[PDB]
Amino acid sequence: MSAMSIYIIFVSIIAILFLAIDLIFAPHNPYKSQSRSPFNISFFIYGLVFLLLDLEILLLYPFAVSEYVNSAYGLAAALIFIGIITIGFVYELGHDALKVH
Amino acid sequence: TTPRFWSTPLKYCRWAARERPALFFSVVIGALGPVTLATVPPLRRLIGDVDAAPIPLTYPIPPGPRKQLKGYDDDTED
Amino acid sequence: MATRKPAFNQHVLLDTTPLPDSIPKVKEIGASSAPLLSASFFIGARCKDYNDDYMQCKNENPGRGEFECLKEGRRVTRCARSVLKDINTHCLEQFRAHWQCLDNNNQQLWQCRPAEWKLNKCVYENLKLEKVIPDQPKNSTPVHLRQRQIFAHHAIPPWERPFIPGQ
Amino acid sequence: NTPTQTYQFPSKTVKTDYPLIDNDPHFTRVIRYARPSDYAHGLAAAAAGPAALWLMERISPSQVGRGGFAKAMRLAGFIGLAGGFLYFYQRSILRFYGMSENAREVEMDMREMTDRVKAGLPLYGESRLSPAMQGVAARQSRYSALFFGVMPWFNFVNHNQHGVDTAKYYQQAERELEAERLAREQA
Amino acid sequence: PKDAVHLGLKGAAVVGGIGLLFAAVRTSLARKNVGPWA
Amino acid sequence: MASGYGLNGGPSRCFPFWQELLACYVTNSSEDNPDGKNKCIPVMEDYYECLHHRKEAARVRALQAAYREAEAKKLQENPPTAGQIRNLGLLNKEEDTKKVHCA
Amino acid sequence: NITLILFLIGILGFVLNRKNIILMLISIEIMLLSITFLILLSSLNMDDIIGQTYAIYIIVVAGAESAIGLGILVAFYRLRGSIAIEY
Amino acid sequence: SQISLLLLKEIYTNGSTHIMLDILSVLAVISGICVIISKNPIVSVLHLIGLFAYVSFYLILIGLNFVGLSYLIVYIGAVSILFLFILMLINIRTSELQSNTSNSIPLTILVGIIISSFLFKMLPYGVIISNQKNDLFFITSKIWDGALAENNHISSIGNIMYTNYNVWLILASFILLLAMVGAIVITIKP
Repeated sequence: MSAMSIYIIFVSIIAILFLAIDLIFAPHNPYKSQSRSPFNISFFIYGLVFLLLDLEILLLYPFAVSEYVNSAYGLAAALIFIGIITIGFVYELGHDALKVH
Repeated sequence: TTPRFWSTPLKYCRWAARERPALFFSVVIGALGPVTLATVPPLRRLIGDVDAAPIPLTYPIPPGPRKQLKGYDDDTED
Repeated sequence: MATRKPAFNQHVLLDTTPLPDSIPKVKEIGASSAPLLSASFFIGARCKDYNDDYMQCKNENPGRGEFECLKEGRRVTRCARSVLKDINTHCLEQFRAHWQCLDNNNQQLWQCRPAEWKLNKCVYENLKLEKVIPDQPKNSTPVHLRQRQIFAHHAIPPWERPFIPGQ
Repeated sequence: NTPTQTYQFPSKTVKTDYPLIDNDPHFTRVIRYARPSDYAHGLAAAAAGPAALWLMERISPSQVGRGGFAKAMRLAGFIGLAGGFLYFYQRSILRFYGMSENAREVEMDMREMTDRVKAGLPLYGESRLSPAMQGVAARQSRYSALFFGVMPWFNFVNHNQHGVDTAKYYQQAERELEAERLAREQA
Repeated sequence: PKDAVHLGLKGAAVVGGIGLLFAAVRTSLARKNVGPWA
Repeated sequence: MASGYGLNGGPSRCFPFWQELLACYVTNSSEDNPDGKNKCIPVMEDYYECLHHRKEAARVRALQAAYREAEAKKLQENPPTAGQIRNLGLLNKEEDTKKVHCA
Repeated sequence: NITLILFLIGILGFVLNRKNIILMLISIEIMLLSITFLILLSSLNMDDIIGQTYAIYIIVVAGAESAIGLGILVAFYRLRGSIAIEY
Repeated sequence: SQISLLLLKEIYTNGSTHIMLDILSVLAVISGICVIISKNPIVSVLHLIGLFAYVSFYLILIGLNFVGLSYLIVYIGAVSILFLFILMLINIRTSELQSNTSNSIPLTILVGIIISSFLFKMLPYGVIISNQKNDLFFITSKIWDGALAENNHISSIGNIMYTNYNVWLILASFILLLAMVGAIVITIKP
């Protein structure tokens, strides 16, 4: 039985005990349509730009653990990839889709 | 008021450094990569800073024919 | 038995059947990882040619290198065995100091330079074997001959000196 | 010193009209072997872009605001410069491929490459890249100028995989290394 | 010679099976809560 | 697979079979003789066997049935225990090594 | 075989669905994950890093396609107010 | 008369139990079924996230750590957050999205039999080796020349990702570029 496997068990057991105490000892009594409004496009845009930018960083992590072998040739294609994705970031900034003002 | 880059490029760069520093120097920092790629390796060769050879990442098979060795044969055992 | 890295193994399978008598018998090396790491450059000194020959034989016989190179396989065993007997005859104390240091130091050579310098001097003046690392940068001192090791957990005593052969 | 192996990599053979010089010539060879008409054709091609945009403006005005046309001309000039330069590069590299008349070039490569043999130089130079990485670079840029309408690429690597048996260069070098000796003996 | 009855049964099965498939699409595309036994 | 790049940074384990299949096709098939590619049939089978191991699986389970059939017929008066087994070939356990090897 | 069952589940999403177009996007994501799962297990059996590389590009493309589809759905919801088909 | 083949349990250097692969497989199908039968689309996405996790954990346990962690970071961490964002904002009545699943039951059965029967025959022997007395056993050994400097999977990908196959990387960048510009153009006021 590995340390990592035991670790997840113990951390989950901690959460169970805390739930157990409050669900066993703390007093309990059951004290106990809507309107539709438009939502702000900014929140979709935050998640959008996060997701695409988070995908681009993931594609660079193999490069950071493979630099010795990639050498000059890998760096060129890594730089080309970086250059292409920073252009799309320039589009995101320039069009103020983060609602700068 | 706000300068235009294609009209007066030097004045624009002065305004950008003072008025949009984060974006301006980000463009400067990003440009230093290619600049150091074009300047430092040339200068290192001049000053004798030679690149290290690659370390082996596979068994280094010798080229050419085998050496026709004699020694440590089965008669040498025990 | 494939070279795939196992992930759910729970058992080991052993076969007791020996090699057929048609194959000459060689005694296997009885040294564990730390001693033969501390003897590796001395094996590489005496046995380079046989080591290379055995790997060239296998490259000459793709897909069949195991079966067609057994005799050259046996010669590598006997040459490395000769170095380990030789060191155990002339340098046993310094041998043991180095690999016991290595075995306590994650088998990292830059954590045991004083013991290595002691053994390299002893091996050189008994068996005339030199540690050699190909293609080290010429402008710098070779890393294994540097007084200070940047990555050593214990700083190195100023008095302990690198062994340069022929000094 | 013939290396006894003058064709070391399986190369793609392509049916063309003129002899193949180099299926992956170095960027500087393509510039150096360019003909003066290549500069003429490339410059005129580059100018065509902004000239076409200017002509559309004069005959069919865009009705753009005050500074809009200057911005479009700046982008049209860059587009023309890119397309003009790629066309210039293509014209020269097509002779290296043997896809266009190349007699001046076949002579020049024979002249240049025989000279390196007599100097003991490597035929194509010395690379900082590993041999395997040279193979990857060679297999990426070989015949790549035929794809310039979609993707640009240039060879900036000193590899040895150029698709041509190199025995001819070594034959030419020792043929005149002997001639230069006989003249020295006759003196 | 061949068995007309045996071969005819296979013919009914192949195209009846396809008809049963088209029957399932009509049932799936029904608007009212009719059920799986439609 | 056929790429030539395995999981550990080395070449892929079936690549030599793929290289030989391509080698057989290139040098035996041609436009003058299209039927030369029939020589590639056994090499293609070897490449499919390296990928998926069907024939090897069929052999090993056929043999294991026979092995377990014969192993039941014999009588094991004193089979080696796992503790003795774990002492095989160890520095100071000559008794257990002899017992395991039945020598 | 698990990948096969997962592909069925994504397939059945369309069969069991008359009015929920959000479930339509989810079924496409289950199918893409099922196919990627199959590639990954096969490349482990065949000792091929290219299969893992193929999986990484499907993840990137699936992520980029989810971005576009959620964008198109937002441009649709802005004019409509419902993602429900009146069936 | 000796038993030449010997089998015994491994003490340390043991390895994980294949039983855990079975629990994860049923958790994936249960969560997967819950995705397409859940009434509320938000709860449907929660079950989908659960499905991503089980597949991700599956990949980690067979040794595919980098790809498995990428699923957690990218699909759970980014894609499904974007899904929960939009769903949790838009106005949704569950009554409007619930159809009579019983009308789909025979088509469900038929589609399952037809598709599974055809698709299963396509799977190579590797994936179907351990699913549905004479059980076969995988055996592995070591090499030394192959293990001189092992790469982790992320380093093996990085070796070829930017050089040998970098056309794929360029193409993917263009798709990411197009996705960024496209999703912005159709959603925001200029």
